[PDB]
Amino acid sequence: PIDFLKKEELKNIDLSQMSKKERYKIWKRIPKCELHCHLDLCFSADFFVSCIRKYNLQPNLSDEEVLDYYLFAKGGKSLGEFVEKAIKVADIFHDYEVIEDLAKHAVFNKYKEGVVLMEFRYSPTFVAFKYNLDIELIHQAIVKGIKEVVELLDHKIHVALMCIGDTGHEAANIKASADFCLKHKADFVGFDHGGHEVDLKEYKEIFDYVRESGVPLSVHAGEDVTLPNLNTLYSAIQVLKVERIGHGIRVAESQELIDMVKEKNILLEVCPISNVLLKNAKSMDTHPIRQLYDAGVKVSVNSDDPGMFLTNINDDYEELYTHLNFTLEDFMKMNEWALEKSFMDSNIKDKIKNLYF
Ligand SMILES: CSC[C@H]1O[C@@H](n2cnc3c2N=CNC[C@H]3O)[C@H](O)[C@@H]1O
Ligand SMILES: [Zn+2]
Repeated sequence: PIDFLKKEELKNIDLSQMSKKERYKIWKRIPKCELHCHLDLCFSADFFVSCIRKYNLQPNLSDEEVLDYYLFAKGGKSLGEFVEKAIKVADIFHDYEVIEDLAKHAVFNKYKEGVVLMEFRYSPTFVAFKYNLDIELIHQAIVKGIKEVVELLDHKIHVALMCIGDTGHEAANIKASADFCLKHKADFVGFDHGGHEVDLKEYKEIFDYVRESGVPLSVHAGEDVTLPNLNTLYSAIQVLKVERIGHGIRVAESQELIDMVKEKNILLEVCPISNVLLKNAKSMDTHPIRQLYDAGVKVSVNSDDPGMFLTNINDDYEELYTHLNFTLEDFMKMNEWALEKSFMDSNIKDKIKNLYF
């Protein structure tokens, strides 16, 4: 099915001749390596509404109202308002069946979008808390859902998992999450922190234990523009010794951090639309990915939470092309960096490079 663009062919495409719908056929055929996407918040509008109606969760609400009430598609005030609506959305984590269904839906849609390498991340405590589910059984449902789809797809998309410890919901427990990550070392390729952006320095020992056991780190940092300084970024880099940074857009505010990230070969996982919708960037026109890219910082393109925003990865490419003048060449380059920085087994990484790059 998917006829992926090859580096050789990029000179033959003239995007300026195409309508938006048309450019979408081009974005889909970019062989995409996506590093930053929350599985637990990865769904289409049709899937989300089906889940609400399945459990008769909002019988007083029309479809439009459900989406408005639960999601962030029209954006909101801050990372802070985001966390509060994420909590409502956990209304869908009703049982292990819907969770396995979600994993299947999410993998299948990434495949249809032209994603070839997909690292999903999820927070066990976030999925479990609402209906007090068992995290072992949650993780089994997700694993089984993923394996079913990839095998059905004759492994045309390669998928791995990262574990998230988080801050912001009632059952949040970073240590529990790290222990769980290590117990399932076999399934998890990385460990992350999300939710409220805190300075993770105070969890140094937990992150050192994870990292030293052989599980690399990529934490959310340098996202929230309401924080008074860049302490969280310094801690991620110097204390947690991360290999990648979720967002990292505030690196753009500091010449010293730009130098440090280049010097340390750290990649920033940029989620452009997420940044605009949470007001961490004024507009796509002024998004720091442009400045970061031009300064020599390694960056990749990510969707973050397709369910909360009601977008998919190809929306992010469209925005980058349209508002910030990125080229097909840039996109192939960012995707190869992302493959290079991926936490997946290197044999798998070799195949993908052979196949697409
Ligand atoms: C404490 S609830 C917020 C939850 O939603 C997750 N999250 C989803 N999208 C993002 C999240 N966390 C932090 N920054 C905003 C965005 O990247 C986070 O991992 C956490 O699991
Ligand atoms: Zn994220």
